[PDB]
Amino acid sequence: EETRELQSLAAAVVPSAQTLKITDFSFSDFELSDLETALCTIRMFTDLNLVQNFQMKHEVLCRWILSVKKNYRKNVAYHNWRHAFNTAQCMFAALKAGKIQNKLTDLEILALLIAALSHDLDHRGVNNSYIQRSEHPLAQLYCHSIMEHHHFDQCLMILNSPGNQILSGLSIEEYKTTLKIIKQAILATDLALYIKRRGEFFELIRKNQFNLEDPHQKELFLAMLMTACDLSAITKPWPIQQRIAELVATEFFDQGDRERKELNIEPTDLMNREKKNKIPSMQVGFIDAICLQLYEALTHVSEDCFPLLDGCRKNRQKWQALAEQQ
Ligand SMILES: COc1ccc(-c2oc3c(CCC(C)C)c(O)cc(O)c3c(=O)c2O[C@@H]2O[C@@H](C)[C@H](O)[C@@H](O)[C@H]2O)cc1
Ligand SMILES: [Mg+2]
Ligand SMILES: [Zn+2]
Repeated sequence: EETRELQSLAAAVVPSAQTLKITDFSFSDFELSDLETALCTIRMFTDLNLVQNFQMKHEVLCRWILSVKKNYRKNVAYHNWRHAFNTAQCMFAALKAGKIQNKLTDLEILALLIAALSHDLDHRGVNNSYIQRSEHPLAQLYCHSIMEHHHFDQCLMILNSPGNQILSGLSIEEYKTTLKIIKQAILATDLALYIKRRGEFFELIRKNQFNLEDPHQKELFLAMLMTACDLSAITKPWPIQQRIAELVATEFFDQGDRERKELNIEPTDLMNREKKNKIPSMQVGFIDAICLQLYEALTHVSEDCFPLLDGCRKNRQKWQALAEQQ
């Protein structure tokens, strides 16, 4: 049944953040049941003071979380509920352990958590923005569909569904503002927009010009933070990192098989199952081109986010070792 879920969740005792280990950057969701990931999510909203400050009724928050989880597809190897959940957990860790919570307003935090959980809702296993030839230093290409996505639209649909209105406690103006931030946060998770706007952020950081209170720069930082959390699987302790990387590869190969049948074209190497041997070199190219500079830059705003950079570095070394073939 579909309510046996709400029934169990609404009545369950929500363990502390410490007990749930959600404050750790090295957090793993693998050992948790779906119910436990929902409890972890309730704790995130609670410890960031969102339930209290925004007058969220318990049953409403529970129904919303379940609705979000239900709208992801378990048959998609990587971009599913566990990815969204991990993205939100990383956001929680960055806000708490990284001390980013005091740098932002409660409305921004509310928007970020909702965005983290909802950003990949319109994912059917079709990756429309990625890097081709990452293993080729001088020939890497960033590709993206000419058409756009409806991730925000799905997020809005759930937020406005009867019984799921976790934003009903906001004022008319607060509601409008918050929706704008959520939309921008979700759009920011598209690699295309990240690649497009990161230069400005890196330059500000390099020149010690980053100003939290400049609205334009605040927006830019929130977009960068979203990407940092979205890509955080790449920073986990090696064994966790590799398990997640296998999922990403599986999804990519499944896409290549599908586009082969639907478009009669051979997939780029990234989505070609027969090119598995090249994975380590591809992982290294991706980390160098997209991840390392972002995690380095984040440490300049939040020194305590160092674990993300540290993990990214360690994993690059291990992937590189494999590329050279141990
Ligand atoms: C385990 O943590 C990971 C995080 C991201 C990735 C990842 O790898 C990539 C690799 C490495 C080779 C592989 C066989 C994986 C490429 O060669 C080219 C890419 O564009 C990506 C990529 O976009 C990507 O990011 C993931 O997919 C992209 C599509 C998403 O936008 C992003 O959020 C994330 O989920 C892999 C592992
Ligand atoms: Mg995605
Ligand atoms: Zn994502």
